[PDB]
Amino acid sequence: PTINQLVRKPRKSKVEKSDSPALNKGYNSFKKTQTNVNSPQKRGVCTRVGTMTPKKPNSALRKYARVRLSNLIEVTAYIPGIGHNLQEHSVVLLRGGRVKDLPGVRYHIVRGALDTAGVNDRKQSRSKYGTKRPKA
Amino acid sequence: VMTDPIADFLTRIRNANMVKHETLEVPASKIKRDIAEILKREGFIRDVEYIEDDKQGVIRVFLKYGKNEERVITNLKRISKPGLRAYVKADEVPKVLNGLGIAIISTSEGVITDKEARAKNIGGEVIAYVW
Amino acid sequence: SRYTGPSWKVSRRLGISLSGTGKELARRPYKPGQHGPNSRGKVSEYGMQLTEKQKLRHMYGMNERQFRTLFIKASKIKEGKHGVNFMVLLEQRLDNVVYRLGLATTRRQARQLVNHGHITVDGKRVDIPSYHVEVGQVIGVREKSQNISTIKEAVEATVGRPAFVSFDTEKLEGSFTRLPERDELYPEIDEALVVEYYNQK
Amino acid sequence: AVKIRLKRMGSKKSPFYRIVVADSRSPRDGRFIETVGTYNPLKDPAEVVLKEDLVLDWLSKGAQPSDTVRNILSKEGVMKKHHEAKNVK
Amino acid sequence: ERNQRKVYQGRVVSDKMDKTITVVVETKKNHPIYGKRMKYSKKYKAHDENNTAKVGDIVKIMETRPLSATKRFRLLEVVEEAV
Amino acid sequence: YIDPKHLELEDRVVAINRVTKVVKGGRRLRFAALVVVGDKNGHVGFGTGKAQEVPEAIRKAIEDAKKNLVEVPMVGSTIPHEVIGVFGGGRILMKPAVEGSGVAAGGPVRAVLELAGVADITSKSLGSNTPINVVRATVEGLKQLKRAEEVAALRGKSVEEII
RNA sequence: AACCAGAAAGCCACGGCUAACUACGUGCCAGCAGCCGCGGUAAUACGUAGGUGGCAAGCGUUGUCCGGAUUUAUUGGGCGUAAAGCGAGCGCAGGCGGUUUCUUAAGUCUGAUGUGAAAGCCCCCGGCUCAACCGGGGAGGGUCAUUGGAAACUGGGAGAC
RNA sequence: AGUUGGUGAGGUAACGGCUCACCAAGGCCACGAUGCAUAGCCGACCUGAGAGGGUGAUCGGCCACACUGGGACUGAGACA
Repeated sequence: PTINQLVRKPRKSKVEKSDSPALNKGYNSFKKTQTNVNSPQKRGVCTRVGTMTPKKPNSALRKYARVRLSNLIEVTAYIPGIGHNLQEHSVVLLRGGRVKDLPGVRYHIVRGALDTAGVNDRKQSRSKYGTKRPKA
Repeated sequence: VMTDPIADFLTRIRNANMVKHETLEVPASKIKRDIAEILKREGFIRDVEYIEDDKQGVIRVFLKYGKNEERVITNLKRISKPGLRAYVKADEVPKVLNGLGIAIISTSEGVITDKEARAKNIGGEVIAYVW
Repeated sequence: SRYTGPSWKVSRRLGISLSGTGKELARRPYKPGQHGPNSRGKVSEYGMQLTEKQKLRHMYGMNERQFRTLFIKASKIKEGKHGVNFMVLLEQRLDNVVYRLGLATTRRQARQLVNHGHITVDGKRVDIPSYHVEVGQVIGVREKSQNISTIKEAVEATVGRPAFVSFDTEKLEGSFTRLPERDELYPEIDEALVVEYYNQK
Repeated sequence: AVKIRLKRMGSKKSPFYRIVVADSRSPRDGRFIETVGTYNPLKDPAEVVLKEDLVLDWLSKGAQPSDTVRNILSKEGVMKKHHEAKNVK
Repeated sequence: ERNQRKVYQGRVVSDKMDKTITVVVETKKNHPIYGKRMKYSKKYKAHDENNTAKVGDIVKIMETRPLSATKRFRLLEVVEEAV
Repeated sequence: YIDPKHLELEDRVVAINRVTKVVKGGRRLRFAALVVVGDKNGHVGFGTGKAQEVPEAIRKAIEDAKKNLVEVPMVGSTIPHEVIGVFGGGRILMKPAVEGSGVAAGGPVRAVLELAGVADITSKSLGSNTPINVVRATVEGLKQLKRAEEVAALRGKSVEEII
């Protein structure tokens, strides 16, 4: 546009979004207040754990667990690794990361880091999945 | 309404050069003559001659060509167009194509090229490039 | 960490002596690994510059958090080819001179010597291997206990002395004549590849 | 209450001081009015640098150097020059 | 007395009040990002103890000292009177 | 213009893309080729071609490119001044550089610049990223380099007066 | 000064982007992935094994800000059919203006002075066995304030076409 | 609606609607008043070719608060 127009026009931008809102709590104590808390994780209680089915063209039975974050917002997360110990009423941590072959979940918990037990067999990439090195 | 005549002069030269004919007529005035002069010393314009009747006009300009039929002046461009005038201080003097070109500035002591500015530590308003 | 590799695999892989100057070339033609005795696809552009850098490094045994700083130190001389001046600066490190002074036939042996306090410069004891040896400092030998076999043995291998090193056999004194330069400095690998690799760093 | 004194600049064990004429309320290494040379206690003999003009006016206008700076000014013929050029007029 | 104040020139807007006029200075500035010469204005307030100047007139003033709640300038002379 | 072939050459197969055509039945695939040629001294060109198998196609393209060669006037292993070349979406910017710095330019244009015998230069693609039009735009850019001598002769005065 | 090679290496990854490959195991289940996408009987993509590559007292994952983004285009984008000329006029305010003489000097360039704390980034020099670090000395930053010049350009005044 | 200006008085380290009595109807706003919402400000740090963009934790300067809200005394200096 003519320079005189931008003089009399702001010429704004298109501020971006976030990929994990529940990690920036909409505060709740004592008086239910606003957000500055962009943590790298939070925690919650497993309100129920089950399996669900993905979308085409994949095929599996993904294992998930619905949780309730401390900041009073509901979230349905995912659990990695082969097998687990999660059941109803269990505290666990939440690590931010999306999973695409399944819709509705954009967080998944971290293995071994809390009440949840680490995977019990892996021998190659035990950093993730929280498995302590085998010392025979 | 003709609201910027120096731009018109440059555009006329660029047109008449791109099609490759040889002469050119423009209504004359103060500064157009001066930039014509400047463009003549540098080995860009073959020759000019001033003719006037009762009004503006008319600077006739005979273009210049290479012996092997190739154009010497290769482009043209105005800088401090109206609506947004452009000035430059002595430690900012532009320098087109690492010397192979020139630019033309309106110092408080006249209209000169750019090297002539840096050899004097002056600023002013820049008219146009050429190379 | 400093060094574990058995010094063939590094030598065998990139394909430069590194630095026996005569390879141990028996199955060394092809790179290490069970997938060595058969060729594969071509090496990518990125792969080429990576080979270049990794080859420049192991010739000296340095970290990565340090190669970078060394590089950036040279980026300010304001004279000459950035890669050439880097290469120069790479040669003024102590262990290099010790090796160039022929007091040991390997950079590792030179590290042992200069690292267990066995020598000095200008008289005073100095031990950190990466010391910046300047021009015109007469490195000594700390002759308290200079009667080790290897010390005198390696000096007996007076094969050569580059044209910037002056050194006697009796008091084991050496020095540095002038600044080295590309044509005589460990041909030939390349400088442009590295000086590029630190733009897509 | 202007009163010239010292100011600690060293890091963890090796101190360093620079003589700096400051108000008396301001904290040890807080603000000041201006610097007047420095002095290194480490490496005996203590090495010292001054201006010998700023001081001969900041005392004349009135200021009370504390104890240590008084020593280091006496060893430099400062106090002597002051007491000489003033008690006589 | 050894120096001066911020003598400004300007033309009068409205002088309904007693011993008090309302000068408006005006000047032009450059945009922060672009280089276009915008222009804005100020409205000062002066004190003329005899209601000399009248509307639409050019005058020049000088800053004096807090002389009211928001009235702190002095008149000097009607440079170019108008009608 | 027409440049002969009496100097050494260098080749680098920049890119190939298996291309198909449909005909009643199934599809039939060809393999094109895109190769530039130079002598790393200041003479460069590129060509193309297609055949049923890749070595054949690259041989064809190689034989093609050797009939288009350009000059690339240089001074001290760096372009003589700043230039911009554009061909159908191919914005390509080039500026001189400091000695011993190193070329900082994207893939396809790197192959051109190198085989022309360029040592220190900078660039930045702007828009198109097709391995063909980029090359065309590059070569167009190079075709635009002026020269101190040439300008000295063109304009009246002589060089060392045009400074 | 004495004694001992003796007490002292893990982590991620290897289909393409990207550097580094083959067995055995499971068979659209288990599972993986940043994006393309892999898994229904000979999987370099899933799991273990053995090799290889990158870093190394560290290594990976998450969260956040700038980059690559010329994807808010002043430097630096566009409007026939891809998102985009208001259905068309009249017009206060505003933005921009024919040619020439004299004038003024707001905008413009330029000179002197004050001033822009110290510590920071940078340049030179120096001290701890080198390095961080520490020390001395210099520049940089104003759209600032005062004061002196020039008169081409734009603006203000008296003119002529 | 003490709002804006004036005459007079009182008051303060000190000018002044700072406060009082009387008089006249002014003042600011599209060059963003009023309102709503977020934040202590600066030397600086992070990134960037550069223009810029984003942060104001360690160190220095200033401002403001002392369980929440009022008030003043002693004093050169506090509403501590």
